[PDB]
Amino acid sequence: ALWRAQTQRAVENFPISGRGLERAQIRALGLLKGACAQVNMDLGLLAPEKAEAIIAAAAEIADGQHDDQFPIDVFQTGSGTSSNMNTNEVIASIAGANGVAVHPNDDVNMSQSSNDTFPTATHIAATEAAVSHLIPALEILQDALATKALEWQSVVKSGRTHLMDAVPVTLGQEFSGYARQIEAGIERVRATLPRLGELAIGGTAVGTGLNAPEGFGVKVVSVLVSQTGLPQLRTAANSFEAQAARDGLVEASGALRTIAVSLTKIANDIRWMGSGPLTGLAEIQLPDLIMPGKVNPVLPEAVTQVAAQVIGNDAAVAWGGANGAFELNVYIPMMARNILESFTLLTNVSKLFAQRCIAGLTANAEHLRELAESSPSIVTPLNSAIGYEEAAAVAKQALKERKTIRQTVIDRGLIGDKLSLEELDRRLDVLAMAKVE
Amino acid sequence: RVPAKALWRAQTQRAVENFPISGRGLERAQIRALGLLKGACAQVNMDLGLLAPEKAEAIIAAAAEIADGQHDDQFPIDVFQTGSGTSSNMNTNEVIASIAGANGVAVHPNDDVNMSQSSNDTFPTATHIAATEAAVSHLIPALEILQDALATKALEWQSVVKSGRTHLMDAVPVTLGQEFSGYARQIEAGIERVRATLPRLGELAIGGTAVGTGLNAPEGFGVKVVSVLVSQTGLPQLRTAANSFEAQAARDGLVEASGALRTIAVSLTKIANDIRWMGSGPLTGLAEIQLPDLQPGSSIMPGKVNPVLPEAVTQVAAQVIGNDAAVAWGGANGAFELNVYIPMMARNILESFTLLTNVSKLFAQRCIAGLTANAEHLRELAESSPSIVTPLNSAIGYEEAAAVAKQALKERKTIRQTVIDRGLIGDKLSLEELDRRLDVLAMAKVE
Amino acid sequence: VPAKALWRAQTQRAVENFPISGRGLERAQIRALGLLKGACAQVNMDLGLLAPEKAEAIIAAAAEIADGQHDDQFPIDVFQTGSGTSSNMNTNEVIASIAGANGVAVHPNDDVNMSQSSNDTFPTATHIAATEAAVSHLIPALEILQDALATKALEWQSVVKSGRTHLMDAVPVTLGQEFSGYARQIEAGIERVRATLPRLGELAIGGTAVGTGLNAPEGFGVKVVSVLVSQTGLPQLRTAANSFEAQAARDGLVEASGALRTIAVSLTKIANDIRWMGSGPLTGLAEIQLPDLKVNPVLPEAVTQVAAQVIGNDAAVAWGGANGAFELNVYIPMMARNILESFTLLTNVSKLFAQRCIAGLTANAEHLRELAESSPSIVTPLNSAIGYEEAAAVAKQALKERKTIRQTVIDRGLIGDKLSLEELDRRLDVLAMAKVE
Amino acid sequence: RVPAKALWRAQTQRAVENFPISGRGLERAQIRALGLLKGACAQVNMDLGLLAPEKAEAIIAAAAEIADGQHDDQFPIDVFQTGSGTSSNMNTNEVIASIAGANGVAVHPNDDVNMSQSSNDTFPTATHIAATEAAVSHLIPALEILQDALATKALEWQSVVKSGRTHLMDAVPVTLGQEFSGYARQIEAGIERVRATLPRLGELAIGGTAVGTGLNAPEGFGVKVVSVLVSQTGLPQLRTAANSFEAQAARDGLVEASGALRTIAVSLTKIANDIRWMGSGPLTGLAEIQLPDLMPGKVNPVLPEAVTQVAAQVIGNDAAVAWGGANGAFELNVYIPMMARNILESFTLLTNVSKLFAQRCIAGLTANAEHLRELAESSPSIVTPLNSAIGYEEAAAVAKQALKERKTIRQTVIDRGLIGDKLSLEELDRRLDVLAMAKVE
Repeated sequence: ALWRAQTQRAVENFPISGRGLERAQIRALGLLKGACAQVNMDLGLLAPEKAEAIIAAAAEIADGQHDDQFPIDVFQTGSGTSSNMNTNEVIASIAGANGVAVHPNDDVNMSQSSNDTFPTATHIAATEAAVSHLIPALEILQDALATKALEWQSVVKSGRTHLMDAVPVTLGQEFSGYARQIEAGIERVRATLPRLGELAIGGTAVGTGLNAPEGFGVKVVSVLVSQTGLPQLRTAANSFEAQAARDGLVEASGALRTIAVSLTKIANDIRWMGSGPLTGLAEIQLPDLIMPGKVNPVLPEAVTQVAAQVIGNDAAVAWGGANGAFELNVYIPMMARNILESFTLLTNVSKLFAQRCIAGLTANAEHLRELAESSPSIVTPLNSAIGYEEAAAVAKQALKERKTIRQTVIDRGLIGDKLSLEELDRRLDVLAMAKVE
Repeated sequence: RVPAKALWRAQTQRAVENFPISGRGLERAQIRALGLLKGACAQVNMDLGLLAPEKAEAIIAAAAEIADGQHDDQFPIDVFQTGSGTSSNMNTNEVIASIAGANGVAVHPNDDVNMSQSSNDTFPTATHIAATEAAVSHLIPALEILQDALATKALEWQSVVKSGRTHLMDAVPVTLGQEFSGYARQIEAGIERVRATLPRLGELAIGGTAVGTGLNAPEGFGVKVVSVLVSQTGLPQLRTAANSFEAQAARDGLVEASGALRTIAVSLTKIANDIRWMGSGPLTGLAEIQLPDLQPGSSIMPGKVNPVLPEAVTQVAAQVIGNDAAVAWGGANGAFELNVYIPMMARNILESFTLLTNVSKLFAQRCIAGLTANAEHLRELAESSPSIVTPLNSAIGYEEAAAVAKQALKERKTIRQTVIDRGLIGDKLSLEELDRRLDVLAMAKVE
Repeated sequence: VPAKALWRAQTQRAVENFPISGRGLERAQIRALGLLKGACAQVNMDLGLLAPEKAEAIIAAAAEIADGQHDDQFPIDVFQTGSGTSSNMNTNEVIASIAGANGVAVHPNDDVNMSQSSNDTFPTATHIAATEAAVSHLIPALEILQDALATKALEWQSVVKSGRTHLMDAVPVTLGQEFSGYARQIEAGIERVRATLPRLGELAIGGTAVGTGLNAPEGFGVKVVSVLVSQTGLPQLRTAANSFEAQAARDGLVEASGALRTIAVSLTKIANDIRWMGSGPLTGLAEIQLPDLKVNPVLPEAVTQVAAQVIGNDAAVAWGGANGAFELNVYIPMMARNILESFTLLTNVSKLFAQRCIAGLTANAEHLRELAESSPSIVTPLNSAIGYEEAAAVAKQALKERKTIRQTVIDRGLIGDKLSLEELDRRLDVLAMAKVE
Repeated sequence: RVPAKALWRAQTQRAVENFPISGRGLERAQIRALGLLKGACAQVNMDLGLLAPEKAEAIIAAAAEIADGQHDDQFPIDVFQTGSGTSSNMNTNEVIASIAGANGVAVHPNDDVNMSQSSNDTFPTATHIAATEAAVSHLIPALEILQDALATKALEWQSVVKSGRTHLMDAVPVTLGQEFSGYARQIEAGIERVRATLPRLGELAIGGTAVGTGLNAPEGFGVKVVSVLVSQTGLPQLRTAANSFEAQAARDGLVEASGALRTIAVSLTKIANDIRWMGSGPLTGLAEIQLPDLMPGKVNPVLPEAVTQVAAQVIGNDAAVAWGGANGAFELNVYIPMMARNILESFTLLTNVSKLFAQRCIAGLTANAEHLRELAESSPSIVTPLNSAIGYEEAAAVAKQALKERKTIRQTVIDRGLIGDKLSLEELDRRLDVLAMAKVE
């Protein structure tokens, strides 16, 4: 039981959601307090006994030893002051228990304000989320899809446009498109990093840096980069923008929202291809997670639900981001919750979708080819041999009798001087029609 | 392999391994609703001679423990699970079977605990029970607390005249009471909006079984179960669905109810924003009212209170708006006989109910109730506005009235003092007539 | 100022100040402004505040506007001052010009705007227009759609097919049952719109600048509303419950937009099912045929795109709604644009969808029944005669040979002492399994 | 039955009758992109020897009239049409065929004007052309104008000290210049955000034909058409798609670009809200700055209201784009006309309002500098540097007395008799130097 009077009052003030800061947020706050103590010691402003104790307490917090010591609601003062002081109070208690007296404000918060610390910890968490969690999970997903694209490179089937019969494509081509959407997702997350990684630390109460030592922010960021291995962390381009607004969070959520849109398409196609068997498309078999197989598309359902959550969370992030006033945007804890949750859900579901659905998909190449070979969409190359009228009669009879176009052309007595069997086979070569590269 | 204290079994444990996505499971209220439903189903199956009394009574007793919140640690499955909520349905069946078994009665999770049921009709039923209970027993009473606090303050401030603001610019007089009666109306209308959703929010799918047809459930199963649920919850809002296909193919009642919560979020944002603006400064702001200090510390400095409750309220509203977008997205995307976005939709709507309930009460009791106004002063300020010179026109002419306005601003004085200063009291008008014409409380036209 | 222009100086300035979208008010918004100005002139006359000669010229000019004779006289951008003052003045100026050309001098502010402020006039016209749109346009179009769906539900009451849950094969239903579900969604949409009318019909008129009624006669609003009800035949129009709430907020528009948003969600499901039912034919479900306008499902596409627009419009309305300050919400023209567009799009596409898609659908009943009679989903009723192990084997062989369950039971030599042909047909009666009520 | 002056034909008239939904057709920029595309296709088909030069040149000339805005009245089909935009594609082919015929050359709308193209790779190409042009040639230049206006104020007001505000409550000093530098950065970052979407916004589907495979287009048709488009538009951002299937099965590039516009809306909401608050009152508000005007003065903040309403529209439009984007199926996303409407409108609104806001509001702002500095010098926030001279007790007593009497800290220190051997006037003025507290870099 390590927090003190201030945190206790915040517990009483905000019984709203019953949920507090997440592991990554507590980690970031610990990392930040350690870096600030280090710099304050480097500069000779904080006595080494005090600093080394703070640095040790902060390392415990960062390592996840005191997650039970952060009871404050997400829905707290919009600067995150409550959680800032929560971290200061906890560090002080730990230091004192190791027989070193430090003041939560004067020592643990030395050279800092809430207004620059809580957004810094938020951006450390979000940058770490993008770089060390989500991008690698997206690469796992891109690789699974790309591997399918290769495996199925020659697996010809019918295209569908407007949900209607269309000319041939391969499953490999379609899956290459999904792989590109996830590759583009990775490009989209990376494109946000130059601004997501900007940190407010050193701007103090209003962005001017008053009561912080010269270059405090530069030095803290330097320590943070070396401790996290994230070179994307950087001092803000403009100290006022970095505290008056959280636009980088709005930007990064936009990339996550685009990824949610891509995943909705990929997952929807996958459950449709797996549908039926009798009542559906029965094109592929999904891994099952006395009687015939009927696998529910549970992972596609989890993906599409996660995407809806990201859409909603993204709307909440933008709403908070728009509503800053003057020197401070006071929607930080709510914005932090939503973007970090979006990173988490997308990271975790992308890996599961790749590994326990995509990877083990199967298809019947022989059957899918025989079906593409049955489509009215492929009769066009016959027009110059048999005329538009016979071609339409062929298409009708093929559908009615449930035969291939080839077989119907044979059945209707069209093989002869104007159309040989080998010419028929050439003009109706559905794999060639897919134009595989 | 299952933990030793665990009352769940193999199907639940598989779902734990399949969906490690958010790390969050069903809320207390959803678990309670699953318990209530399973008890009521066992009661009806027993009533109808379909389930032997020894089995049914053990299931009913076990389901009551769940409903009473004794087993909230027995529901480990992620929110982001199969979209019908089958995993959570099975979780409930397994936990009930374990409880029954530990009491010496063997029951089958599917054949007995799920008798006459599907997951497709059970999970959306439990969802609508929880949402209806949230609206009726939690949110409406919290909104009533907030409405009453706003209305009490409006009466207290009935004669506290100040300048209106339109476009953020100086306007004619209003009272703080009048503005607060407007806030109270927004909350009163919020309650009306939630009540208007109840006829459809309260519809339950139970009895529709796998596809809405009621196949493999006894005739009138749904009607009988709903009757038991109404008796046990005291919620007469719970009813059988008007159409059994609509009630499974869609979750449109959740979308509708979320829309009401979204409107309330919009109202709360306006109310909270005004109150923190009125509290702003003191020196750089409007300094119209003082908010209760929720963070006092030892100090010999002038007071400066942060508007932490309006910040909590406005952040809650943002969350409700996001949650509402999430609900609508899941709601649109059903296919054929089943909408498979249920656990995600349930999570978002029930959270919006919880956040609004909790923050409305806090806002009412720890912010609204103790607001104070700077009143003799708000009045001096309204008495200084160029907005109030119009009623002088018919005594002194609009050109002199305009000069009065300009001089008042320049010398930072009341309109009244400026009229006196310019020597107009005499033949043009008496002091009593001036005071009648410039009575700013009267200009507010309090009803 | 253009020669044929009936607007004057203030309007031409607004034209120059807001070249933003290049779109002005819609016909319905212009009409409502005309109705309002007519009603105000009538009341001011009744009260002896406005000379009859002036009032009658204003009344006649306002009626021309209400009748759509001057839809070209309102050039101001939607994106104008957020009270809609510019459009208010635009109306006053146009009326003055019409009166003038009929030989009667009236002052746009002192006469046409007598007893009024822009702050109570523009939202009043907005709510008149939205109430009119709901009652006289949308609900009648939804009724046409509900009737078309219900008609199909009846026509197809015995058209048995397999259900689909998770997109996977399920026990029998009828096309008629599914359409009854669609009809209920639309019936419920009508209830939803009706439920918003008590607050959508609330009008701010009489509240003047800040909601107090300063500079309007006692009971001005009630008297104006009385005239409006009498002219429009809309009993839903009413004075606001609270005059401050009615000007400080536009919550009734947020509420009404929420009902439109729910209808958009319902229409998305209905249109999606219909285009899937009509898909293929070869590569899809081939359940029904859509009227031609292999037909692409162009009306389901128009419906789903309209619903997307309504979702977006609704987000804009809520954003405006939350952001009022003190005595006035200044997002009215934008909010009005979006809600009124959503009414119009839903009205027009609902009628088209009903009359040019739903009404002419045809069902492929034999293909539907054949599939249902071939489903492993229907073997359960055989258990009590042949055992679940044999029932499983029937299901497997039926799938392998593409035969009905019935024929498979015969083919496996099960008819005789185990069960008779009559008993087999009773147990496998798929229409009976749908349990039509 | 078709109107007399109409250059469209039967397929377009059927579309007019089929989709009477919104009553609104394509915008000028969309019609222009369709003409540009058709001209480029005819050029390439002629280059490849597939289209006779007389036909191709007639098509090229017609398409140029369309690209030049000469026939924006010939496109009557509703936005809410078939979701591939096939109807508008056919509308373009028919209008071109009519123009060619009026100029004495017979061409077939399908066989000639649509040669090598399909009903599914044309409309998304024209959409991405229009969106790329809008981003590069219209929006970014307008944001640069706004950035410059804000940056100019940041410099002009670099010494205009005032009190900071956090949580809406009094805070330590800043300058108006510093606050405006924050706004300028938001707009500069908004330009960075738009630029960041260009590698994917500029990808074009042309050449993929019906399903993305390029069936029935000549080898390299896409590459060749893109080269002509680049030369004609001067937009090197136009490029062939990385993956031809992704470019038709999805419109993810539009969702991405809409996200950047949404962020700009979020930034503009903050800047406009601050500006109208600064201009508020005069008596009831903050009265920090005076806005240009578009009895005593009381200017309504009309441009901040226009900006915040535009921002709301962009937010709604952005939701519509994402909803359409998510809902493709298999080889084609069929929400193209609706997505195009919304993203292109968001570009147009932000372009026009940004320029107006910059030139007709920001440029002419004036600051109440005396009142601002005097207020900063009156703040309890600035007494901390007195602690070491007069002690905590008197520093606090000074803050209280200053507020009560509506005086500066400086005058209150004098009034309390605190000037002596522990504190000179020169030292008092150093310690209470509010501009120095703003630490202007």
